[PDB]
Amino acid sequence: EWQGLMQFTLPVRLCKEIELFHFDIGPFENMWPGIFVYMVHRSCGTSCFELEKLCRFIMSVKKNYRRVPYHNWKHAVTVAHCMYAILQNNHTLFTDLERKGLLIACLCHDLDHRGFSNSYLQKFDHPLAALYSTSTMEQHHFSQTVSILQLEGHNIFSTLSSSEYEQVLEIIRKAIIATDLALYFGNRKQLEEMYQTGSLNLNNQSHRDRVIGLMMTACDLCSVTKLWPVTKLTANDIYAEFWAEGDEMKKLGIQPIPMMDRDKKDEVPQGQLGFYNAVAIPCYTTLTQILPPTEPLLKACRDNLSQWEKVIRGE
Amino acid sequence: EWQGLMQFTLPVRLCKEIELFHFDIGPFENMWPGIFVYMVHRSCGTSCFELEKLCRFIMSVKKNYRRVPYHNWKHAVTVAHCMYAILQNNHTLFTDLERKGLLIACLCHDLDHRGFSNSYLQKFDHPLAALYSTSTMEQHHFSQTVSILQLEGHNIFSTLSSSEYEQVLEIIRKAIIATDLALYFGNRKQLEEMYQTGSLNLNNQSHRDRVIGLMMTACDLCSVTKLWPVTKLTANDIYAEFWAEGDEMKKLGIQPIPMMDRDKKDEVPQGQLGFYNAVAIPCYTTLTQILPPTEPLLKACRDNLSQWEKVIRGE
Ligand SMILES: COc1cn(-c2ccc(-n3cccn3)cc2F)nc(-c2ccnn2-c2ccccc2)c1=O
Ligand SMILES: COc1cn(-c2ccc(-n3cccn3)cc2F)nc(-c2ccnn2-c2ccccc2)c1=O
Ligand SMILES: [Mg+2]
Ligand SMILES: [Mg+2]
Ligand SMILES: [Zn+2]
Ligand SMILES: [Zn+2]
Repeated sequence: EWQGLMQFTLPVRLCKEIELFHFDIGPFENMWPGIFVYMVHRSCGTSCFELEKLCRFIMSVKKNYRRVPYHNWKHAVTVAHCMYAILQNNHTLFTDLERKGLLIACLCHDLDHRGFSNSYLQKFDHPLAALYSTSTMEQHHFSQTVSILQLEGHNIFSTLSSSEYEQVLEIIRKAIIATDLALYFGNRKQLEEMYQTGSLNLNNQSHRDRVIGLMMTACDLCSVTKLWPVTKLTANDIYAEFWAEGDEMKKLGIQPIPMMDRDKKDEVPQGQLGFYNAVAIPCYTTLTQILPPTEPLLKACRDNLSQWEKVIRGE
Repeated sequence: EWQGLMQFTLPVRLCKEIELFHFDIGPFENMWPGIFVYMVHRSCGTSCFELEKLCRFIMSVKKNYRRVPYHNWKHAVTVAHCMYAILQNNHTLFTDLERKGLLIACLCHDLDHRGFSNSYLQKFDHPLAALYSTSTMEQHHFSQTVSILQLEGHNIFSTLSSSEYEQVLEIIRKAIIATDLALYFGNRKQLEEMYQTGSLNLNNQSHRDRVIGLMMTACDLCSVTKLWPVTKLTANDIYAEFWAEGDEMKKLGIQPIPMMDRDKKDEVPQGQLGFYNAVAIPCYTTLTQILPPTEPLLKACRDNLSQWEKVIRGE
């Protein structure tokens, strides 16, 4: 398969549309691997990786996403595309290494997800929770990334100096860890403070790591920034996973939280309203303040919030 | 009328156009019966049906389509033409009996449609729903097909062996039942799994039946695969039917669903995008995987999807 990927060319119509935040990859499944190649080439340059290695890496990444309702290969590519659009719109704020690192980190950020939350694994003493006591799945996702990199002919970072190889793995590690939404709340609070006091400094590495973290959250959640019908269908996939986790809990005699309880579908519109107000809107608001060209993400999120409000009022 | 049909010759300027998936029969109403004869002849051969019986059959089928906005004679011929194009592009795969059966099934697949959904007939205890509890209209369509065959001078299959006759009727029965969209979702999910696990085997009659079922769906929905002006205009006919059904419900003091509600007219473009993502795209995607020459249908579906997005966005 990776050999066919090498001759792929993005159709011209898509070349225009792919640059836009609202682009939905959904209708183009056969093209997703080629879309990632395209994005890496446009953002990082056509000789950034050896094509054969990049194509082998991409195909192995795809193979290592499971056929679960939401945390699947489609999700990986959707998140990578949102990152592409953020980077393209803020290109010179980030180094070559950061752009490479972040695109790869986005593609890999949910590798081998089994459709269960960190809370579930920790509460029910899964072996991954023994290995990774905090940010359990996210450490596993980074573990999986390194594991794929070290496969025969898969090492896309082979030409880097050791120093730069270390830097990029560290960029990738931090970015993947930051997708643990438990970490987002504190991150966003610190950044909002820094922005209000006028103290945010991108040349300050700790400030920089925080901005990158927020970008990762923004990308991870971007299904809430698509057109309404797309956002609604994605919500169905997200809840399919939540409910399947809740069902496992009920078998072990434990009441799930409302969002994981399929007997509480009525509260979904209000659940979505609550998530947009407490998580999504704040995320894209802070992002827009730090990186103004990302405003369309906030606008789109606001549009979908409005749609959920309509659902609540009776439509 | 059936006599004048026997003399019909398709205009040469249409001999290449008619082979294209995106061919629109729209401008050629007086030719529709002759177009069906032409397609039968090229696909099944001028030998397989006695011309007079075929011509009488076609004319009785036409008269048994009602004057409804969408499920009318034009839709019958449109669906038959898409099947013709699938069969012509995959000519090794299907037996003589299958090609015969499938063209006939498509022409007859909505016979005597009244413009009401199965859900409606079942909800309001229509006699047809008392008779056929599931796939209500589709069982009716098949029954109408058998009734027409059993008219004097109408049995186009009279020269088949007793065995061939019951086989072809079963092919038609299964093909018409498959056009109940309620059944498509499970059919396509099964096929996707079979393809993905490499267990799909066209020696297996149950597998053949599933593939034929998907082809039927693909042809039934093929208005979403025409050039944009044709697709857009057909969408009006479809909603005219949905809305008349919703209106019939209001008259009875009963609240129709969003799709049936003419007060949700402004939401049509969003509803189309939803339908394309949830139904049409997966349909033509799976079909293209199983039957690569059907690829132009998926390509045309994607093009119309982007047109609906542009409508939503106000482009
Ligand atoms: C109530 O509705 C929702 C709830 N959560 C949600 C998810 C996770 C956590 N969590 C707490 C601690 C760690 N993780 C909390 C949450 F609230 N996420 C989404 C959502 C919208 C788009 N991606 N995304 C998503 C993000 C991650 C996983 C699944 C879905 C959502 O729509
Ligand atoms: C919202 O837009 C649409 C919705 N449906 C639609 C239709 C049916 C069902 N159903 C019946 C039973 C279970 N489910 C669900 C549906 F969603 N069909 C079309 C469509 C596009 C092209 N043919 N075709 C069509 C197909 C069949 C009937 C009418 C129209 C459409 O455009
Ligand atoms: Mg994750
Ligand atoms: Mg029908
Ligand atoms: Zn994710
Ligand atoms: Zn039909």
